Amino acid sequence: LATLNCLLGNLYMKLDHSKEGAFYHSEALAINPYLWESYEAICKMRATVDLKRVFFDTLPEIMYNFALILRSSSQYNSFKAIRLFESQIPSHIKDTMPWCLVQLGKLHFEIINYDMSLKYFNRLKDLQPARVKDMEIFSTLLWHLHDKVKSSNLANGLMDTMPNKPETWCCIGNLLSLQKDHDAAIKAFEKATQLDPNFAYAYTLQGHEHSSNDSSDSAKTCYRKALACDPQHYNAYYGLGTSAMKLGQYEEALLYFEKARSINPVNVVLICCCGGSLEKLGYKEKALQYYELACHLQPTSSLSKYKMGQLLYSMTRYNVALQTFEELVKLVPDDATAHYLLGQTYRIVGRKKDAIKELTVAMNLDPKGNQVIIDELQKCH
Amino acid sequence: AIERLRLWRFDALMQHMYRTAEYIADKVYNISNDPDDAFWLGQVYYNNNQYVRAVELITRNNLDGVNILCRYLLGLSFVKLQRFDDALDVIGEYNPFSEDGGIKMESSLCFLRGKIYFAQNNFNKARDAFREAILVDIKNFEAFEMLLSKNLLTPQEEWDLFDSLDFKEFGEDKEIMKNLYKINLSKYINTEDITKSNEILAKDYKLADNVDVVRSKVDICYTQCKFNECLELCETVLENDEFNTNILPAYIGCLYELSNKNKLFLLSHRLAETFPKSAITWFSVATYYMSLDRISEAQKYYSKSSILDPSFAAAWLGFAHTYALEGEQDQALTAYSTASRFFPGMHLPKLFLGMQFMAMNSLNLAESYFVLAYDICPNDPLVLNE
Amino acid sequence: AIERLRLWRFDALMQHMYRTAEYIADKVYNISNDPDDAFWLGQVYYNNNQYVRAVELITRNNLDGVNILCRYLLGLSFVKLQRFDDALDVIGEYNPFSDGGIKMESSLCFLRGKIYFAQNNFNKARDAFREAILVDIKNFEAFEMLLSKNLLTPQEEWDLFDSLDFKEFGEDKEIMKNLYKINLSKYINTEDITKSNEILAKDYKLADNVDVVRSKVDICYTQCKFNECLELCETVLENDEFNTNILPAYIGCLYELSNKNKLFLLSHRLAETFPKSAITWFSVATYYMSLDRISEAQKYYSKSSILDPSFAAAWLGFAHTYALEGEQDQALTAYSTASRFFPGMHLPKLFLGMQFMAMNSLNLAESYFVLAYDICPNDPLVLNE
Amino acid sequence: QYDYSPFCERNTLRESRIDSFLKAERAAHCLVFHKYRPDIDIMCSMLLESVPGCNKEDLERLSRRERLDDIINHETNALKSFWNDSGLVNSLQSHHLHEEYLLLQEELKNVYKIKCESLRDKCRRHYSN
Amino acid sequence: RYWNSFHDEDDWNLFNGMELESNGVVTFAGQETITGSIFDRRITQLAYARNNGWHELAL
Amino acid sequence: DDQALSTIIQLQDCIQQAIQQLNYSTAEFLAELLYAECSILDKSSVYWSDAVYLYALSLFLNKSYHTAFQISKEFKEYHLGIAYIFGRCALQLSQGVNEAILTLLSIINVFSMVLNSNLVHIPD
Amino acid sequence: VTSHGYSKYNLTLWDCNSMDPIAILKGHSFRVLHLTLSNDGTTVVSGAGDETLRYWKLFDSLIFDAFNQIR
Amino acid sequence: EITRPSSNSVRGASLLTYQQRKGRRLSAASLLQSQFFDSMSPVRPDSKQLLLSPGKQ
Repeated sequence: LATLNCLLGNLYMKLDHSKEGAFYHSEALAINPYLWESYEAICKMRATVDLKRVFFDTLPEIMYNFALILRSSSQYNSFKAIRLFESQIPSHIKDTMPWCLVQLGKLHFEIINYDMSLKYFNRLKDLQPARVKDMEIFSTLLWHLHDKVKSSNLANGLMDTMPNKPETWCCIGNLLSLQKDHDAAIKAFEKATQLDPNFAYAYTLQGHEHSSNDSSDSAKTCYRKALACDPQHYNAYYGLGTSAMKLGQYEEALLYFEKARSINPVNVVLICCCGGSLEKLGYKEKALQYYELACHLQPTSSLSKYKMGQLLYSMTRYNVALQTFEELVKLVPDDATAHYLLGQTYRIVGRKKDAIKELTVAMNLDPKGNQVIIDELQKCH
Repeated sequence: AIERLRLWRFDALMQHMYRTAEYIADKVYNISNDPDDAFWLGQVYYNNNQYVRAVELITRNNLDGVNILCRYLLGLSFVKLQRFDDALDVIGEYNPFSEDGGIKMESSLCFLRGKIYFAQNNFNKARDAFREAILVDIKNFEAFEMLLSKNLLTPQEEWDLFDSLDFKEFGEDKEIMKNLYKINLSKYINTEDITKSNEILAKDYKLADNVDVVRSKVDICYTQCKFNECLELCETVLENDEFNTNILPAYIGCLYELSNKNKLFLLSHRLAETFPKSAITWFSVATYYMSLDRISEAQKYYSKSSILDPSFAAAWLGFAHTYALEGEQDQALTAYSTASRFFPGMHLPKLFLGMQFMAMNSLNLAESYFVLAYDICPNDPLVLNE
Repeated sequence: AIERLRLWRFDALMQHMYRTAEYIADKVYNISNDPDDAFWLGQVYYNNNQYVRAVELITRNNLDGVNILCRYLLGLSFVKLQRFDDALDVIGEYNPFSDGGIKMESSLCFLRGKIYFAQNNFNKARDAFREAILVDIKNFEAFEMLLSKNLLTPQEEWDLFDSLDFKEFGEDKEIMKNLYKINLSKYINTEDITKSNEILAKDYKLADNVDVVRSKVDICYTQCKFNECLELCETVLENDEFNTNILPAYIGCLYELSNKNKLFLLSHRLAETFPKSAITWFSVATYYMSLDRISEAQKYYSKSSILDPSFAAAWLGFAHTYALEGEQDQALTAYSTASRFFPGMHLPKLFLGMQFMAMNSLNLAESYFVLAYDICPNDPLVLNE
Repeated sequence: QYDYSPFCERNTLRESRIDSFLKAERAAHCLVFHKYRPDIDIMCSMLLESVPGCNKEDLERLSRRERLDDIINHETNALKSFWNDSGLVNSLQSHHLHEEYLLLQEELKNVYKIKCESLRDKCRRHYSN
Repeated sequence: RYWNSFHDEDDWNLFNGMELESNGVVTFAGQETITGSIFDRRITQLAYARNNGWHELAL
Repeated sequence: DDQALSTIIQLQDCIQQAIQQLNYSTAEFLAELLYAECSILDKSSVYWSDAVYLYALSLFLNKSYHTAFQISKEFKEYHLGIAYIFGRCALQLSQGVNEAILTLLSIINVFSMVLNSNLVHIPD
Repeated sequence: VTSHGYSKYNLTLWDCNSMDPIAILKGHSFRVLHLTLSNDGTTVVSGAGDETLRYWKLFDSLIFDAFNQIR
Repeated sequence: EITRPSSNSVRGASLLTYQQRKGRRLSAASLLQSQFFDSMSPVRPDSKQLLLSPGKQ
């Protein structure tokens, strides 16, 4: 009378609703704490239990630490789990454990830190060359790195070892999308989901490729299929919100962006998209709050600082706008439009000596729009 | 014993006996885990253009940070490999040591930090880095020369920096090293003092006709447009060293002003047959074309010289001149703006941009740029005339 | 007074501040006006990748006749400047002479040998390298360069190793002799190399040395113990992946194991690491020919052969691409030229005999299988053929 | 001094990233902890604590194995479930709640359909795919 | 052509279709495009790499 | 050390219990954890062999035949159950059958290292 | 491209940079008066009394960095 | 699209030559590489390069 509750949970997860299935998974954990599959099932949702009473009321402590790691990863708070990996889970388990390597690499990849995830679960790939499960994360990381040789290595190896696994065809499609082609990548994801349904990531990549192909309806259908396969997946929600933004209807765009942000609170892109939706709706006061949260949440992010400065200049908080633009330039000098706001703020404050240099930089960056920069120089003196 | 192997390795390395030197260095390292021997092995790897192997040698054992010299070698290998992020990582954003008969080790690290910042186009931080490097140890000269050559400081600020630093370390050689450093200082300010100093250095000591003293004389004449003496001195020095890159820009400018087409063609061919990679040769060919009224074609060769070597004022300024000389006035402004932004600290690009703003008959912006230029350079006939 | 400036110049060379190094060298040379200072300034110019300045400065006042080191530096500058006849004229074709450091006569003789090797008169190169190694044994290049290109049959290499004396080393000769013994050819007297390997491994903690590991890999390569190459050179390549000496054996033993993923990864990393080395393009050619795409292997072996003429692996792979392409008339001349360029190397002769089998002229192939078997009594290829 | 060993196995991190990670980490923890350093501290009846979209009352119902104003109460309540306790809904003006609500069941109804052939013709799909 | 004969193979290949724009943005032609800002040292090495280096999609 | 053996034994009973029911992912994670933990202990001790056999069996059960095949190929000689997993993987993939033959012939001939054990699916 | 009428009933191509015609298009029973350009600049239309529509074919940033972080 | 010209000599045809005194370079590995790619060519390598050169489209 422990696996029956797990079966109940699984059938509820699969058919209609997640709430009753998570309840029965919790009951199964009550009967026996060593049903890790139930913990993975509940962690697939954003659902948690009180681990202290589950695992207590050094093996139990190790299991409790691993449960906390998974709960934090599901809750998208990578910082605490990295710290526990630092303190608990000693090295001779941490490095050898393939699943710990999977989770650690996914955690580091969730943060903008990219090279370290590559190193960690590249060591994983070295340990288990035939591992296929959870390799779409390597595919996505390699796409983000804009690197082709290691993606080709991955694709060739997975094609040689498992011709038929969905992850393999997904990686092939990601490589095809990376190189130049989109329709071949779409065909790739279609075969990948044809061989194995319920794979929401394939549908998400289908929708992304369709959106990049300027086909709104197909991308929407792919995203809805992804949501049907998986109720909780922020990637497809973000894709739907971007599609709504491109269509101009800001209400369902804000709806989708907020729904995506709800399950992934720490992500500067989602925060910025929600803030832009609020600004389109006109809620200037509330839009700053998310942008203010985003800038403090992660510095060295061009979009968050740019939107912060744009909004402050819109309603004239010049004192903080000047410093946010100054730091924006410090963390990156190649922004063309940003230096324009730098110069506008400098002239409005009344420091012509910095304004002249800044507008000179802006003129250097934008040969085409130099005439408007020239006009601002005329207005400078 | 091991000392004999160490000295043999050193002698082989000095003698460009690369295989034997690396061989003995590797074995003296394997014999004893002394990080100085690892530094020597990394030196041998660096010398034969094998930077990645030295980097991986110094990183594999994490022996960097234990001793500073190997850290410097690793940082230098990284900046040679253009992986500036990791070089800044190993060296540090700022000075970590801020509170033998050789250059102090900490000064070299700060010089490398300044060079990395200069490569990253962070001129404001490169300036303070180079200033701190020259202030910490006066034995160093590379930071001083880089600052003077790349014009990261205004001439008044350069003179203030020179006066601020002392010469207590040299001791007996205090006056001669003061004069030697004073040779390289920027002009436009109290040049008579430099004349007196090089005159003292000429007859009192045996350095009467050396390369840098005559280079300073040529620079003085070129600034004062004494082109006859410019050509005379440049010839009597080039007759000795035909490919001295320190004087070639001034020599080429002198020949352009004198319109000695035939001598310029000789120099262009001689440098084309010998130094095709260096941007000096292509600058010479471009100015040969410029002397023949070939602005449209010389644009391409100025572009080539600029690409083959960044941070070269001559090439980009000549390119902007090719733009402004004949028609197409619209983007000469953009070219001069690029010159001003990418080459801060020189009054010449600002003055040129203001001059061009005058040429389009826009007045207030020209006045603003010219007051900026006068702020940068107080003593220059061109800016005050404009 | 000059000594402080000399120490400053030496430190400037040490820290790779070449502008300061040239500055101080020029100042000290102008002060002292002695040829050693000119040698230091010429070395600074050489390190600064400006050879013309160095050669001009040395030749200006005709210093080559004053010291023995300035002339050597001028000769080396001419060598890397792609001038050979005048370099040899300055140094002299023959021997003009027939404490730490090494004797300069040995370095001059080695440079003459390098000039001869560049001029393709190989017998004179053998003579020069033998004279250099017999005159001085500290010049390890006179040994390694001689043995690397297989300029001589291993038998006379062993005889010259026996002939040369390690006495002047004294206390360090006990390791220097074994260490030099390690690097000879491996086909003959194989057991002694193994005993020397254990001798180095014990009492000297040199089992971790890369050279001992490389010699072990070559031992395993010869007897065709290919799995042992893979394991050992994978153990050492993890510590250093760009040891140019070790890579050819790894490429060979990888190809024999017939795995394409590891070779693809290594070759693609090496292509972006050392674009101008022949080793990386040879690796690319091996990858393509492991993938049976012979047409591209043709070009990517031609590039490697052009980049390094003394890279017999490239020649043999080129002839292999010819043989596998389908036509054999040209591959005949391929193996002929490969045999002629590398006398004393049995493998090109064996491959030529195998092509002779392919074209059905056995009379000649008898003789080359005999000469190949003269040196390789136990290996699968000879006996099978 | 602030420990940064787990963030990058490389023993040395450039100082700009040290402040970049320290500033980012404290803000992320302060968001979760409050609706200081990471290395000093990492700490702080039905088993089921929480499920997405369920209020406390839904949990008690599980444990037991089970007009304008009124619609506005149903207006907000549905968005309480869908947005996982989002605080911006109280800042939204009333008439902006209507259109997002109309699109809510519309997109939900589309999911219900998604979540829910001759022999000659139906063979082609397998061959063509 | 006369003054262009003084090139190395790779250097000329780099400069075959090189065009330099006024603002400093440089476009490099591959016989892809290598549009980027000049005066940073990395871009030229990257053009060198994609010029003489080996790149293979490998299916 | 006093509690170190207890944790390994408890983990072994947990994997046997999980495999007894049709619960395989939990068995996968638990076998992975035991295999990772047993790394410190020397190859001579039985616990490493039992953990490797359990991990290989769990990998074979989860349709991931390639990983089980590699893991069993690593330590095929140590335990009989590892050889059994090697044979099953060889039949499923037709790779390295000859090594399977050279192992199984020796193990069968010798019977009529570690040969007998109390674990689940120990072949007769 | 310029229309023509009452003289030759043709069309004339033009290059304003170098002042040199390239090609001439004819074949209209009545004079050509109506012309226009396509979206891509390739297709051109002619209007003339000949009831013909002749179609020729003569021709053929870190904000996005933040977009491409989510995939 | 023009490829790189080798050398800059424009001597062209001439009845009499001054510089030419009969002399040959020693055979080196590049030469045997060159004579090899020539073995498969029924025409001169220079003519082959001219034909393989792409005409302007």
